[PDB]
Amino acid sequence: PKIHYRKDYKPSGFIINQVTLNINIHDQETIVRSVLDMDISKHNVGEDLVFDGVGLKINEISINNKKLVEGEEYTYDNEFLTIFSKFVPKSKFAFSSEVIIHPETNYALTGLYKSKNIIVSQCEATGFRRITFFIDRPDMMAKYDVTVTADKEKYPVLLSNGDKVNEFEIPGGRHGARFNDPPLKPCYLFAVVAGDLKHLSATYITKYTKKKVELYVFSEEKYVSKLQWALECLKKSMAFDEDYFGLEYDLSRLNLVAVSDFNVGAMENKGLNIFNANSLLASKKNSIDFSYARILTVVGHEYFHQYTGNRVTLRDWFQLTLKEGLTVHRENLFSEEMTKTVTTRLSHVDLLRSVQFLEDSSPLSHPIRPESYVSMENFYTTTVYDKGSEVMRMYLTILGEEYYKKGFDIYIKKNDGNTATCEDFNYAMEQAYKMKKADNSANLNQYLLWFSQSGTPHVSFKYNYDAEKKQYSIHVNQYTKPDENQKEKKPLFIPISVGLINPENGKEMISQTTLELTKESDTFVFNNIAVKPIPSLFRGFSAPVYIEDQLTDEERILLLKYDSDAFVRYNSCTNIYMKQILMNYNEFLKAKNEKLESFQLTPVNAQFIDAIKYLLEDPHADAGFKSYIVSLPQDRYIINFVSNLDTDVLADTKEYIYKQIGDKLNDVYYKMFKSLEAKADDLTYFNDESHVDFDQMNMRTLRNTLLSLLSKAQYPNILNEIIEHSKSPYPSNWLTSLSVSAYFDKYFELYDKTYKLSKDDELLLQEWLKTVSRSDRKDIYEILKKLENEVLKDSKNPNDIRAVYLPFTNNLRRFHDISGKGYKLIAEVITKTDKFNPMVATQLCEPFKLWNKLDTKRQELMLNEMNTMLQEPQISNNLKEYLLRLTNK
Ligand SMILES: O=C(N[C@@H](C(=O)NO)c1ccc(-c2cc(F)c(F)c(F)c2)cc1)C1CCCC1
Ligand SMILES: [Mg+2]
Ligand SMILES: [Mg+2]
Ligand SMILES: [Mg+2]
Ligand SMILES: [Mg+2]
Ligand SMILES: [Zn+2]
Repeated sequence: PKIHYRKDYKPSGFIINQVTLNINIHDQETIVRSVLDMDISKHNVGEDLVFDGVGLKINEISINNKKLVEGEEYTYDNEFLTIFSKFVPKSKFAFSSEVIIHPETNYALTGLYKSKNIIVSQCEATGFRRITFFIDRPDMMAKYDVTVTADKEKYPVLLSNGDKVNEFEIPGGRHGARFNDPPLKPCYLFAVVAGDLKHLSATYITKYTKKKVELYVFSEEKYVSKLQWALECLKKSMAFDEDYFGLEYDLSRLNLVAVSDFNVGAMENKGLNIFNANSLLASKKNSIDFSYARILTVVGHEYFHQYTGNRVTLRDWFQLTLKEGLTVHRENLFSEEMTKTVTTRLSHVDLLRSVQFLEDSSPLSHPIRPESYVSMENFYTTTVYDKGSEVMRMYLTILGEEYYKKGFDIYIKKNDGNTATCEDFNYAMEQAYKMKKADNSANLNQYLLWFSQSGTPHVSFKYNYDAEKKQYSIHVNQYTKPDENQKEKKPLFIPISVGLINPENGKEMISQTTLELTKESDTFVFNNIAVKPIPSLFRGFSAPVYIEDQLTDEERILLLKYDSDAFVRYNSCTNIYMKQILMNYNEFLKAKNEKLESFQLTPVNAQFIDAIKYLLEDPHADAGFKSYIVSLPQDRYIINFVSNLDTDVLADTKEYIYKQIGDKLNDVYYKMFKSLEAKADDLTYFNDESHVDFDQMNMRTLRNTLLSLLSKAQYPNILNEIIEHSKSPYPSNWLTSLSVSAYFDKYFELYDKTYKLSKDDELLLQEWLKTVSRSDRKDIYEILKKLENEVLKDSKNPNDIRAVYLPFTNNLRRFHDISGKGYKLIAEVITKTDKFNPMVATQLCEPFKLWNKLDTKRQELMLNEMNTMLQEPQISNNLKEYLLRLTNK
């Protein structure tokens, strides 16, 4: 297995200036002819010319129109085409080839493949080499002239990057289109699409240059009525980049295309963004509410790459976070502005501190800029994306909006049209830092440790108040646990956004303040503090760290009720829950270990329950925030705090805590469920796809959260509410009715009803599958077998496979059945999927990421399944590398 090392970067001995492609799609094969106009670089030392080319069937290869012969002048081993240096010219030359590829049977969905009746490419990271020979790395920038030909009846719409400069008829019912894209680009941004596509379109006029941009959104004909929201999101994305960043789109046209089979969410190919249908298509009758934020996020994300990734690209793949972390940060700013709901930021933090913190304490832990890789298909991680986004966001917190915008414009202006590295971005931020500090000696050298140091820092506090001196001090310490990447961890530049709350009136005691912690510890002192405050720490979640606030539950309750910052309120609630969970977990664990016949559990704090009631009953409080406070922290968040976690004991712990709170608040929950109905389920705009109300969707989230709590509690006659909910026009409601009916004898009646409502829309059916998969059913294993035999079958669609299996893996009690049968089931699915899609097989390994954090019996059971998968003779490179790292081999 070849390991690539970040420190080994060296420019190529060759240059590719022009790519001229002819892609001829036929029924049983696709023929690709390519001429590369090439040159010798200043770094050349007379080496062999080696092209990447994976799984290509050679018809011919030539240099300057002289056909080369295998064995004598070149070798090809299905991965590398080597032309021996004695046959490589010393000045500008043309390399040409004709190869045969087979998109129909390309079920790995990389390179050129068929998704239903659409031919589509996916070239990031190293997929272009599956289409034709290339030096397949992002610093090999070239011009592209691309012709596609195909049967006209089957493939009337032909698309590639750049301007469509010719369309022509071909004998035999064929036709072609030629696309010329003069600006230099890396090959991972090449794309082609051919299909019987239908569209919606609009014209957007840029803010400053007043350029007309044509916007097109495409899908198969069946789903063309689901394209409206995506088009609105694209217009919103363009306006946001103009308004916040002053950045306009540079091209005459932007196409977005939905396909049914896609490994991830979407891809930013220049002028031709390609999407998983689940991240582009929605309608109010056929989609759950989550689709609306998802489409907004993903359309925005791909659009923002036009600058951060496309116009400014990567020198090499180790710089991935420079485009992905920065584009996620841009998407987060956009979505926060578009939704105007505090839950947008909270949802990103909730994901980071569960999924990403788990990764960062697992054997897979890596910094946002890794030092090495084997599989690029395994590099696209929540660490690179989501911790990367938080590292990119910390620059905005440190600089403030005005100087952040100044620094970002420096980055764009200096690097536009070129490759870049993480250091280029830090340099631009540093220039703004010097301006803000009015000190040309200020620097951000320490900040670079956020790119190289793995693991989550822990930040802890101690406080002191002198009533006579009116002087308050916050003593802060940071620590990162040593791991496989650094034996000694260095202190980071940690910005701590803080407020000081007066506990008597709830008011702010100081102005906006961001503490800059740059040492292992520091003491921050505040004078003229008239009363002992309660500190509001890491406002907005100002650094990606474990926060140890050292506050009492009384202090946390005061913040939960009265603080101004949504995150600190949410975090104070989280911390109250965590203290309770850890205490009850240990009480249950001791009773299990000691086989006690009787024992005591510490009750939930009654003032905390009163505080939840107070917030729930406040009509001016936010419905989305309310849904968070009645929900315990995610299992994957909890697990970072418990060694040898017994999942059954955790399930009993959560059940006790939910029952304690419900025993006091269920009548409140029911009253709110009923009173929220009118606004939550308002149908005024049901047939307007342009009208999306994020507050209303949060009201539905709150109702559906309360309904779940009341259903689990067997609240009297709640089944009546469940049945009525199943008649709602909103899929979020009627699918909720299925999941909450799991606790009643009506489950299979609702299973059949909602199946019939879902079966005729491909994406809705996938949402139905997820709802079944995560249903809290004692017979879930039998239900999964039924889904396999009746619905999923041998589908190779990643959306189908992920929908059936991933939600079930979050069933704490059932997936972690002590027999190991859930681990065995998912391992069988992984091995089956690995035969045709290694990238998706590795995604399906997700539940194993926490294996070494569980109790010793479950550790053994998971390790046995991972070792079984590793022993499969036909294991893919992707899956083998991933499991070897995960099991510490
Ligand atoms: O969709 C997303 N991410 C995209 C993305 O960054 N889009 O900008 C993304 C991820 C992995 C690949 C990728 C890599 C490979 F190595 C492959 F082989 C391959 F097939 C595909 C391609 C695109 C989520 C949702 C929005 C942002 C996070
Ligand atoms: Mg092949
Ligand atoms: Mg405008
Ligand atoms: Mg299908
Ligand atoms: Mg290891
Ligand atoms: Zn991206």
